[PDB]
Amino acid sequence: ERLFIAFARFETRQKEYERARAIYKFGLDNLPRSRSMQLHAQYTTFEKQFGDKEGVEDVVLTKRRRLYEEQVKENPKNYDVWFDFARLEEMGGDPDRVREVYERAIAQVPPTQEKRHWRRYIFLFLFYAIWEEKDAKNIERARAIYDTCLNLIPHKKFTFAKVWIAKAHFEIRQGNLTAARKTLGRAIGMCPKDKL
Amino acid sequence: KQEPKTQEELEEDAADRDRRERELREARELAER
Amino acid sequence: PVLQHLSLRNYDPVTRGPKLGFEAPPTENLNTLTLEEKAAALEAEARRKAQEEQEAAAQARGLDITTLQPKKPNWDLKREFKQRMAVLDVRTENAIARMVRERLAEKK
Amino acid sequence: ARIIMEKAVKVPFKSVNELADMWIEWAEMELRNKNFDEAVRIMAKATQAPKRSTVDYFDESLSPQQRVHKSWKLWSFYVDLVESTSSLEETRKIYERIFELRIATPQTVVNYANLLEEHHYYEESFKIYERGLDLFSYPVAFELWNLYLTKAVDRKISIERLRDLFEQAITDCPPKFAKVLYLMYGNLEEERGLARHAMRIYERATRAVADEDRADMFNFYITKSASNFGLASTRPIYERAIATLPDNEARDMCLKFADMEKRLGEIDRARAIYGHASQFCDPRTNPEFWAKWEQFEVQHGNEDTFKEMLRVKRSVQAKYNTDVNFIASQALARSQM
Amino acid sequence: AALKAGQMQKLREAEQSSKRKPLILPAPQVSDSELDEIVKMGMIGERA
Repeated sequence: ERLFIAFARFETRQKEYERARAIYKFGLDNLPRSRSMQLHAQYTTFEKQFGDKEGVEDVVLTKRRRLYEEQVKENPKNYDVWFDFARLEEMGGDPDRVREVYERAIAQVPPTQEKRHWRRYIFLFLFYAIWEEKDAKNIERARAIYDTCLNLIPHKKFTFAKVWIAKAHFEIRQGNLTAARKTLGRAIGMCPKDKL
Repeated sequence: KQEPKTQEELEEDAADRDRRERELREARELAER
Repeated sequence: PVLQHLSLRNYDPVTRGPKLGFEAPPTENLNTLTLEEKAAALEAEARRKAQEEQEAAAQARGLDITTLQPKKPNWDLKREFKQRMAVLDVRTENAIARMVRERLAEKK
Repeated sequence: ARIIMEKAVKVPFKSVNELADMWIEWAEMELRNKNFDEAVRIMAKATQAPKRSTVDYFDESLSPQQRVHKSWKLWSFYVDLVESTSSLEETRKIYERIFELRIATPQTVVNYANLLEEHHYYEESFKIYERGLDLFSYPVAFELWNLYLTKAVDRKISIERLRDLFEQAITDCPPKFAKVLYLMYGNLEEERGLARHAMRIYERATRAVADEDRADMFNFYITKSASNFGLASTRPIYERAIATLPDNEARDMCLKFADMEKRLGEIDRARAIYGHASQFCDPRTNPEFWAKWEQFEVQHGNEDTFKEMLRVKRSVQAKYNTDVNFIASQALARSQM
Repeated sequence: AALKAGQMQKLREAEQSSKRKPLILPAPQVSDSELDEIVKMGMIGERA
């Protein structure tokens, strides 16, 4: 990769800017991902040094996505890193990537039955549902996600009133007042909460 | 004394203003064509 | 004419040469707070805050419920939740508003 | 007059500053007679060198007619004249010629971006800050990092852009700037990010700061963890600080850890903490710690624990009866008087 | 004598980074679940 680094920096030094972009892109294409991290970092430096806004955003997004994927592979239990990666994907604007990241985060179920871990998982599910409703505009997908979260919720051990409140708010936004009342009654029967 | 919280709009980068002006000029050229 | 035909940003006419950033740094000309004196502000803030908790512990007999847990955990996730609620509750209150309108339409 | 001073330009003076004076008084003569475009043409003729000029300015073997395009006086006065007379495109071209000629200064980078910011080109100002950061290694590049990070958090660009920007800044920094750099990356992670992010950043900040200010960095970490989460979260910071710090700072951290455990009431753990501190403390050189331990014992302890503390004091005092420690004890004893 | 003792205390400081018996902290008599219990009981009291 250092050959491409020095060649691109030389063509930068000659102010042949597009040629340097060509070297950088060709290096980032025909190299493995495990041997182009320095090339990728120098590309991000060059792009947000000399490129336009869209190119700088794209290069920073690619570097941040690679770093977040490496951090997630290092420790899949870091739900904060998963939330940050999902936020980066949501800012990127790719709905397929956002759905894939949400599914990958949903697959990482919390092993412990602690209140904090369940709260973090429920917050991740609520954020994914909010991203699906606000951007993807798939009300059926949001309802399915809420149903999956309610089914995966260990209500016999610990109940999350915020998830039920969010489901009721989504149903009220959808106009299904009777379904919201039925969900509220089912939640009260399963676990009556003062906040609920 | 309370500071006057005026509506300080975010000063748009002149690259963005130039992009908007170029889009308006392109729309005018397309309408003329 | 010099002081109206030179921008006085790179040339120093009193010495018949360029401006010396050694003598005149650009750090004093900012209208904002430079990155060096901030975090000195943060260090000072943490310092007198810390002496405030140690004098509060000295004057008190023991722990109160607001000094071991000043705020509940996962508070920043909730901060993100309300900064999404900043538009989600807006169209939610618009929702409850217009259903109030048709419900008042059938009740009348 | 223009003819004879053209001949003056032809004169090979002893010093390049003299021919610099010729060119600046040519432009000055033109600007008094309201010939600003003519003055721009004159000093465009002055610094006529190809795109691959690399001659030495101080080389007193070439004629000064050719080693004058790399003189900062002509370029500074020229670009002020262009800025006060011509439009933005020509001034950007002239700064680009400065950066190509490899004579630019950090002051010149800041001047580039200040010119852009007065014309509300904020993104190009960020671009020229980090181009200057690419050109200047790091003990030069702390000033550019100060201004660039301040203006980047001023404009409030995207959060991943700021994260990658600080990760670029922190990469090869000396500790003496790492303190400030980590302080703002933790500060921004608290302000517009997540709390556990800021916690891990303060942790590796304690890891990557200088020896002289490591203790204050653990102090900031402890205060922020106490303000953020419970003191049970602040315990692992405490035993890590005991594990890594030198003896005096470890003593201070150990005393504060004992204070926190006495505040919580688990005085058995505080007694074990005091025992460890007594293991790395000298009675005849550090008497105040032993006085504090006796004070803790008379508030919380019995005759058995007091006898244990006498036994540990006698054993430690016997242990430190080496020649070098006796020398240090007498040195400090006669130093305090 | 001062410089020789400076060398000697540099060697002593080199020894000082390795003789550290690690702080074997005792297990606390209360665990964090009961701490959270105290937190929510105090929260209930202050909210009342």
